[PDB]
Amino acid sequence: AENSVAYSNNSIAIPTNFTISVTTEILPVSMTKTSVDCTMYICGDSTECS
Amino acid sequence: LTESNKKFLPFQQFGRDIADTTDAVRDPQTLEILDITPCSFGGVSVITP
Amino acid sequence: AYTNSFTRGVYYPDKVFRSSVLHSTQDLFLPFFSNVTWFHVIDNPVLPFNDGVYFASIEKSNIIRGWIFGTTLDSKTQSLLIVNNATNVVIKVCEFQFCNDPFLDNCTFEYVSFKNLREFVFKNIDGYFKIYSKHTPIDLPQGFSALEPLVDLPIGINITRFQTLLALHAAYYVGYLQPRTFLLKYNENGTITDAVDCALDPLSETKCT
Ligand SMILES: *[C@@H]1O[C@H](CO)[C@@H](O[C@@H]2O[C@H](CO)[C@@H](O[C@@H]3O[C@H](CO[C@H]4O[C@H](CO)[C@@H](O)[C@H](O)[C@@H]4O)[C@@H](O)[C@H](O[C@H]4O[C@H](CO)[C@@H](O)[C@H](O)[C@@H]4O)[C@@H]3O)[C@H](O)[C@H]2NC(C)=O)[C@H](O)[C@H]1NC(C)=O
Ligand SMILES: *[C@@H]1O[C@H](CO)[C@@H](O[C@@H]2O[C@H](CO)[C@@H](O[C@@H]3O[C@H](CO)[C@@H](O)[C@H](O)[C@@H]3O)[C@H](O)[C@H]2NC(C)=O)[C@H](O)[C@H]1NC(C)=O
Ligand SMILES: *[C@@H]1O[C@H](CO)[C@@H](O[C@@H]2O[C@H](CO)[C@@H](O[C@@H]3O[C@H](CO)[C@@H](O)[C@H](O)[C@@H]3O)[C@H](O)[C@H]2NC(C)=O)[C@H](O)[C@H]1NC(C)=O
Ligand SMILES: *[C@@H]1O[C@H](CO)[C@@H](O[C@@H]2O[C@H](CO)[C@@H](O[C@@H]3O[C@H](CO)[C@@H](O)[C@H](O)[C@@H]3O)[C@H](O)[C@H]2NC(C)=O)[C@H](O)[C@H]1NC(C)=O
Ligand SMILES: *[C@@H]1O[C@H](CO)[C@@H](O[C@@H]2O[C@H](CO)[C@@H](O)[C@H](O)[C@H]2NC(C)=O)[C@H](O)[C@H]1NC(C)=O
Ligand SMILES: *[C@@H]1O[C@H](CO)[C@@H](O)[C@H](O)[C@H]1NC(C)=O
Ligand SMILES: *[C@@H]1O[C@H](CO)[C@@H](O)[C@H](O)[C@H]1NC(C)=O
Repeated sequence: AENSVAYSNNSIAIPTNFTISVTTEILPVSMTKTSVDCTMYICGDSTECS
Repeated sequence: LTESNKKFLPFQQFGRDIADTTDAVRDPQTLEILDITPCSFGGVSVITP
Repeated sequence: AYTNSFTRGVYYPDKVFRSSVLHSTQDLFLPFFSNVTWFHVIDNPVLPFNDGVYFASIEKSNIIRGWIFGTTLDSKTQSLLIVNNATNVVIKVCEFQFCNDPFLDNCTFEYVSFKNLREFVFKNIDGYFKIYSKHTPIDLPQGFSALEPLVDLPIGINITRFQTLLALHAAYYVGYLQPRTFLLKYNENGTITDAVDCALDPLSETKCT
């Protein structure tokens, strides 16, 4: 939305009331831990491929 | 090969896995369904000082 | 005449059991919402075979009894023949032409086995004749039915044309298969419950992607 602050060199704007806002912030920390095997993934139950 | 309980359709012969690998078979003499599992897992963890 | 296919003609592409997956496979399928030729029986013209035939039939007393296949069909080369004489099913590949028997008051291969809708898919792949079928108690109805394989034969002869056989004392539909990619939904019991034709509209292309 277009706004225009009414600026002049003798006028100020002071709040007379307030509000208390509780906002939410979501942050990732860790991810899934995985582990791999060579022979079970690549060949798998194969002696000559191992 | 292990005894299984999968509900194969009468025209179906093999069952396929997520990796499109053969997971279940049908024995051509006795029409039963057998699951295929790996031999043995090799990765064990060793906790030592 | 012509009529809409209405998402029919989906068969089982192989003998593989899959449970609760979405599988994208490319094979000879009937395209969705396509034109199929409608013939009415109160005529059996000679029609080509192309890459495969989806043959649907709406009947109540099994007027259509079988089909004849071949390239020339004039007792010159091998001509396949499927005949159901209401007791058993006879498969022949002999050259001899037989007239249709009214039901009022040399070859080396031979095999002996509106309320109804019978759907069949015939295709000849690497010299093997494959017949898939599905019979259901009922333009084609707009429902999804999976065609299970029944007949596999090592025939070998090329087939370029075909013709149906009527029990001359009901209607049928003929469509042609095309190489298409289909996304099939296998449920918990290995039954194809729904399918998506990947080259129909951009929404189904997005679904297949
Ligand atoms: C500075 O700002 C604060 C809050 O922003 C003001 O303090 C009080 O604010 C409350 C809430 O507005 C006033 O209480 C009553 O609000 C009712 C509306 O309730 C709805 O909105 C609130 C959230 O604002 C929801 O929690 C609620 O569930 C409702 O959805 C009005 O209907 C009330 O009016 C009734 O009482 C007055 C008397 O107070 C009568 O004159 C009316 O006719 C009617 O019967 C009421 O307004 C509370 O009144 C405010 N306090 C005071 C002292 O006014 C401050 O007022 C504000 N300014 C300053 C200088 O601090
Ligand atoms: C393949 O051939 C084998 C034969 O080696 C067939 O197995 C046979 O199946 C029949 C099924 O009726 C068995 O008969 C019954 O078996 C039960 C349980 O054993 C018994 O209680 C009955 O009294 C009766 O004998 C038969 O025993 C069995 N034979 C063997 C050696 O297992 C098998 O069915 C054939 N498979 C196909 C697909 O053709
Ligand atoms: C309709 O078609 C059927 C299918 O051919 C005809 O029935 C008879 O089917 C048998 C299938 O077993 C054919 O084979 C013969 O069987 C006998 C006994 O089983 C056997 O001893 C023979 O050696 C041979 O294998 C049989 O040829 C066939 N009968 C005829 C006359 O061809 C049936 O006749 C057809 N017509 C009607 C009106 O049902
Ligand atoms: C896959 O097929 C199996 C069949 O082995 C389904 O399991 C059972 O299916 C029946 C319906 O056919 C469910 O209803 C039950 O029917 C019986 C017989 O009519 C009736 O006596 C029971 O009171 C009940 O109504 C049954 O709950 C179900 N059982 C289980 C454990 O699932 C299975 O539902 C099929 N899965 C699909 C279609 O996803
Ligand atoms: C009909 O019978 C004849 C004779 O049995 C078949 O002829 C084949 O002829 C070629 C060359 O002349 C031979 O090499 C083949 O061995 C013959 N076939 C057999 C089975 O012996 C002819 O193909 C037969 N036609 C049909 C449609 O069966
Ligand atoms: C398909 O069928 C419709 C309706 O019968 C017809 O207008 C159209 O020309 C047909 N298209 C082809 C390619 O046969
Ligand atoms: C089918 O056609 C191909 C190419 O036209 C030919 O090589 C083949 O021999 C034919 N099949 C038979 C059984 O004659």
